[PDB]
Amino acid sequence: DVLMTQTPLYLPVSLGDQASISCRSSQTIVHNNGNTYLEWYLQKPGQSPQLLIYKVSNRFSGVPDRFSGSGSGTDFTLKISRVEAEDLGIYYCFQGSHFPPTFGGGTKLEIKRADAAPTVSIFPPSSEQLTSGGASVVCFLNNFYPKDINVKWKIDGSERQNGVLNSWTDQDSKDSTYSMSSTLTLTKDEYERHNSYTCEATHKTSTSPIVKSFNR
Amino acid sequence: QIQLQQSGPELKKPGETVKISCKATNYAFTDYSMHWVKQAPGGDLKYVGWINTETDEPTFADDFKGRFAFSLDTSTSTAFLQINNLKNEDTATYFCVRDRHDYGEIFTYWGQGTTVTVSSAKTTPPSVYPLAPGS
Amino acid sequence: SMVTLGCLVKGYFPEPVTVTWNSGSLSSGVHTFPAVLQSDLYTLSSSVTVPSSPRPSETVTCNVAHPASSTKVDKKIVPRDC
Repeated sequence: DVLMTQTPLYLPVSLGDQASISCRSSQTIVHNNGNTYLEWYLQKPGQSPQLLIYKVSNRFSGVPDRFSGSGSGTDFTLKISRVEAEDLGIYYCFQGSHFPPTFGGGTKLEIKRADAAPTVSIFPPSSEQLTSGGASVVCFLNNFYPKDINVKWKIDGSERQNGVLNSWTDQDSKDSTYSMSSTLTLTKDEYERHNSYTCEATHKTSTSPIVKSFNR
Repeated sequence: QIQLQQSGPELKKPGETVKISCKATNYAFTDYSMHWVKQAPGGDLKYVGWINTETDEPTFADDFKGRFAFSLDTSTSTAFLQINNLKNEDTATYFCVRDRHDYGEIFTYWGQGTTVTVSSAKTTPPSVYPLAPGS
Repeated sequence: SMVTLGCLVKGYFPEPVTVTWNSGSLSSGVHTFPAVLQSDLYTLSSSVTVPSSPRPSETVTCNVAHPASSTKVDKKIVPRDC
């Protein structure tokens, strides 16, 4: 079982920039035939894997000159030279030398931009959900960049570790940013027992986390 | 012009059984064994196995060695992937692929994918709540 | 001054659910987030930061469509005040 390992997990660049994504093999991948079967696939959003390179360097029928496969043994590197607006997606190495054929980790090829802070907003539960009994306090941390960011909930000064389900936007299309929601869900009775609810956004664009809250 | 048109989505429930198709176009369907790959939501690109289109002899990767089944109809040129005792973990997107008579593997032509979804839930409509500013 | 309203679409199955805002007239600063599983049902949300001035003025409704239930439901946002 050859564990395919790729680097980096995420690779952001500008348009027209060169990218060099790399794959690593736990075991060599020269099949008996006398050839290494390193394969590079490109999966776009909600699509299937487009073979790009084969047998290490053989770019498939139609994939551009831009896409080049390198390598020998366990180490291989695919490399674009003028990133066009359609190369973005999750790149994947593969291998058909052994059994079972393993699929690399996936290197997400994205856009790079000016780091920007989030626009935190905090909303208490609504009246109706509140009758229903549940209580969901939501926090949008929209439009920040880079994607790394961490929101902490704090009920009555105290940090609330559980009850939160998060959900991430992909690179915003209009501007290459990212956005995200963090929802804490107690029951009417839990929510009821408290006063203050804070949602601290901590983005690398600052030292002191961005804070918002509300009482009842 | 070789195409590998698959089946539409399937909202199954834990335990139920499901069979999935993969119609093969423009090539000798019995001269290239079909392959099935699994892709768990958000990534996880795993390999299910293959079935020899000639003998029908299936080959499963250690882990899909339990409830998965491979079968085919030659008088249509359609492969099938079935799953039994259906678990939650099974939800994901399954693709059928094939090579180009290279002995070592090169999954060249893939299926568009057919998602299989597992959930106890029976079609239930969303409750809507307005997020008016509170602060 | 910008006003971010939101819309909590919760407890639906299966997918998907089209969240629109102002019958599709707010195509600016609107994010419908990816659904998850609170357990066995899907939960999702959506945001729209509109200008401060017009929101309170009027016309700010959340539009969620859920094809399976053949259900269309939309809710206008109200201040709640106190």
